[PDB]
Amino acid sequence: EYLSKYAIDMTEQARQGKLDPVIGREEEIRSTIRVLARRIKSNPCLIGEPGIGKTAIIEGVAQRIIDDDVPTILQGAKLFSLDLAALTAGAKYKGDFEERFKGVLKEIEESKTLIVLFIDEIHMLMGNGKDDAANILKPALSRGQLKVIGATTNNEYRSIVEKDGAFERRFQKIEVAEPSVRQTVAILRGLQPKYEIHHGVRILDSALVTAAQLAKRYLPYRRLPDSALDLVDISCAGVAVARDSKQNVVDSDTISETAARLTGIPVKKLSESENEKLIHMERDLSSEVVGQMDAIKAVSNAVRLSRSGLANPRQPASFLFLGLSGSGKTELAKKVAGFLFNDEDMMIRVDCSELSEKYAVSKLLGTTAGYVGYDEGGFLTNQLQYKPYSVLLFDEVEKAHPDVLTVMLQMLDDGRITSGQGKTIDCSNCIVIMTSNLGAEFINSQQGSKIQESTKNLVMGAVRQHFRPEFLNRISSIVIFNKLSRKAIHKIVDIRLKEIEERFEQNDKHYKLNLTQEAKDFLAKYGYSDDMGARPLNRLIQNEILNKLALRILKNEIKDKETVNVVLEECLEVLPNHE
Amino acid sequence: RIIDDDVPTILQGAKLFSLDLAALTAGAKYKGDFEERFKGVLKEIEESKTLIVLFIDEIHMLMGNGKDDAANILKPALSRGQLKVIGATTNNEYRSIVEKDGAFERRFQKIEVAEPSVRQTVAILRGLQPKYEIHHGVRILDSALVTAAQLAKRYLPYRRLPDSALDLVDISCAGVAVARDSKQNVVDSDTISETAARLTGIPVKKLSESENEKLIHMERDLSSEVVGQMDAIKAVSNAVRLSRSGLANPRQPASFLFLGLSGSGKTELAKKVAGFLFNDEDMMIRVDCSELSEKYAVSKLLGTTAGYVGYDEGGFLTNQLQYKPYS
Ligand SMILES: Nc1ncnc2c1ncn2[C@@H]1O[C@H](COP(=O)(O)OP(=O)(O)OP(O)(O)=S)[C@@H](O)[C@H]1O
Ligand SMILES: Nc1ncnc2c1ncn2[C@@H]1O[C@H](COP(=O)(O)OP(=O)(O)OP(O)(O)=S)[C@@H](O)[C@H]1O
Ligand SMILES: Nc1ncnc2c1ncn2[C@@H]1O[C@H](COP(=O)(O)OP(=O)(O)OP(O)(O)=S)[C@@H](O)[C@H]1O
Repeated sequence: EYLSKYAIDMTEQARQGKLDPVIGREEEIRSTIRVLARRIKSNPCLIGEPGIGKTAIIEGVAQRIIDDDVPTILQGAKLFSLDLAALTAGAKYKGDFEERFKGVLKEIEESKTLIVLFIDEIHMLMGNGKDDAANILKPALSRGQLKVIGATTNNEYRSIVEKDGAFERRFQKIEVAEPSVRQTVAILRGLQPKYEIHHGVRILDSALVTAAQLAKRYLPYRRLPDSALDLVDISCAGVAVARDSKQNVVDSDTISETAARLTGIPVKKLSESENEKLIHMERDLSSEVVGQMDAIKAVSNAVRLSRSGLANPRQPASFLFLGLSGSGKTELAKKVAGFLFNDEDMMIRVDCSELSEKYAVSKLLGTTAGYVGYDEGGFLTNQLQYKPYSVLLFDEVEKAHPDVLTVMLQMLDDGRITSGQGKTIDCSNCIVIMTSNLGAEFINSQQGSKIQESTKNLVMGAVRQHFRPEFLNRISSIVIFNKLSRKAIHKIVDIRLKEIEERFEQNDKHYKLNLTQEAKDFLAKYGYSDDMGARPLNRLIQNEILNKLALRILKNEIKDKETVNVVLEECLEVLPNHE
Repeated sequence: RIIDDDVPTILQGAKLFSLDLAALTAGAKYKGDFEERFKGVLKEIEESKTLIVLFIDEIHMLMGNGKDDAANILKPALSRGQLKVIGATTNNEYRSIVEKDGAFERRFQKIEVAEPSVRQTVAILRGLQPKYEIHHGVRILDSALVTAAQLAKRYLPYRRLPDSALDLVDISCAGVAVARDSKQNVVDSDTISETAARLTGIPVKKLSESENEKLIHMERDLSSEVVGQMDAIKAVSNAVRLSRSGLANPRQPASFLFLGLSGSGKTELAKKVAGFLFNDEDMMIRVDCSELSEKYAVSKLLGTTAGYVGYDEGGFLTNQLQYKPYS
């Protein structure tokens, strides 16, 4: 009985129970059975992607077999899971494993009721150059009963039959696929007592639902049975630790924290501190963003939609930041990331001046099949696979070549971002920002520092001249970055010096910062041009103030309360010591 | 446990015998003598004088070399009559037993036997401590036993603890007696740490008397020959310094990546390091990374599995590291 030395008697296990319940797979089972009930080519296959119930089906049919819920032909049949050592026990001496394979088929073929094999991984037999290379040992007898149910993913399947050509003329593919979200829940429910027993915890029914929905909207690279079950099992393990520490899987908190840990995506965590969350961010940003509350609100609005689920699952929120050059809109994208992730450097960004029709799409998403370089994902999906929710930033997107600009439509809506190798990324809870200086021409009208009605349409005009309407009409919001003028820049300067103090290495020296009109004007006069915007306010602060005082610090001429003043372009700040 | 009566009386009344080998090889000429040799054993085993349990320490040496009905058939054939047999086999051998016979899997109860932890190992060593002290006429420090088990776990990965720890104890005890009785006790450090190093290599466990003539001179001499790159020399010397006494992480090789202008000594330093470490530059294991393809790149270093043209695995790494632990 060679079979008993290599295979697992699934029937015996089923006879003894020790199997999971099988949920919703009745039709895959019916099809499997129907093929097995055939006169000749009774060789069905369970085919799809990993983690979709392919072996569940077998436990299922094993149970149907035990209970005679099968056709006459199968009523008394038995089933064995083989593979494994059948191909490797014969580690030495030519023809040894071949003899086993044959002996097994002989054992199966003769007399002993109807025996059905289950091949878990038919691709492992493959037919490695045929010429007696394992899989090739079968075909001679595929008509001679020796019924067998196979299993393989579509990639594996396609590889086998393309290279072989006979198996696809001998076997009956049965599509096996992930369940709907509700069906997934039913599955999770069926396995619920298994996990509850092994971990000693309860699972809320709503946790099963959350895991099913979450998996569908969280893990694009894992099929629902495994994906949702892992969310359940991983969560159960976490709960078991809590149980042991001194419980159940909490739909909201166990699963959300587990998910937050596993991947991130702020939306899946959603903090309960509503009094401040999604409120305070505008104030935090206001300090960074002086005057331009309009941009803050535009962003904050999208952030608020993603939280609590108002945002559309397939529409990553996205903005186009138009405006006065030097407006500070890039830092805004980082400061938003600051709030969103408690990480200003979470983002992925692309320098769009590097883009050309000759290569840009591949620089962004990676090259395709047969071409040099497999840096799949290029600048972008290469990184999305690690941080699906990171903020995306397109520096000077206005300079991006129009073809790659068009590819970026995927970020804006119908979020099926793909990779050059024919793979799918899928973005949802991912805020995307693109930048342009087109609004500068209208902001520079100076008709109030705030861009006004009508003039903002002139901006849209400039935008239509550079961006296709196909892009523009799909942006969550197009935001215009206004003139800061003297009032904002006086505040920006006071603020920049403050914010620098807080981050100026250590608070050992401290500042007075009494700029007085002299230094406020220096920074606001020889700095903030409308076309340089705030860029020079920071540069003068660093080039003249932080630098000269730093040099005095290095000489140990400064001990306490540093001040700022000017010579009176010769002003150049030029600050005294503070020893 | 039987003579001490820690065994159910059902079994306690039994006698235990170590069999095989001569049991078969005593005969030769005369076909069937082999069966005649197993046959009266397999009768006397139950003939009034209690039940005798046979011990086949190496079950895997039964079954038959090409089967040949080499009296192995007597076992299954008679196995219904108790005739209890206890045996043993290596994990690897068990696989062979099962595949070769089948019936043995059905007749025997497989039992996994665990490797002890260092803590458990030391307890074992303590039990045997007096045997070695008596056998050699030397004493053993308790910390020495701890050291042997702990040290072995870290520096004898090819040998399981029940043996590795004892090898260090027995070898060390002999080292003490041997030196003594040439033309005392086993010291955790001065005897075992040093003994293991003499056996396995690992200079850091020699607990050398001088980090001047091992580290200091290293920086000087590497600097004497390699001019400039002082930064690198110190980086290596310091990384090496951390391995002293085993302070460095038990799972991480000293490791460097040398970047820089060609002609700056990126490999010359490495040779000089070997020049210091083994007192010989040629003891460095050069890995020809210049020739790599993902389809050969690993295999030439680590070799391949059975069934592939040529086994002689390990071209550059396995074949050297198995013999040179601190290369
Ligand atoms: N009704 C079910 N019965 C048993 N297992 C289930 C069931 N539903 C989901 N599963 C999970 O799926 C696993 C086995 O089912 P599959 O999705 O076929 O996994 P698989 O991909 O067949 O396994 P391989 O060997 O990688 S194909 C189990 O270990 C469970 O975690
Ligand atoms: N309205 C604003 N929004 C954001 N940051 C601002 C604003 N006004 C001033 N800043 C400050 O200006 C600096 C950020 O400037 P950057 O974003 O590098 O310049 P930029 O205008 O983004 O350059 P671009 O976007 O390529 S034209 C920070 O120090 C901000 O605190
Ligand atoms: N700092 C140095 N002091 C003394 N001799 C040196 C020094 N650097 C290099 N040399 C000599 O020049 C060669 C340096 O050899 P290598 O270290 O291989 O050069 P390299 O940079 O390794 O070459 P590659 O291609 O990067 S391996 C040796 O043959 C030494 O004789």
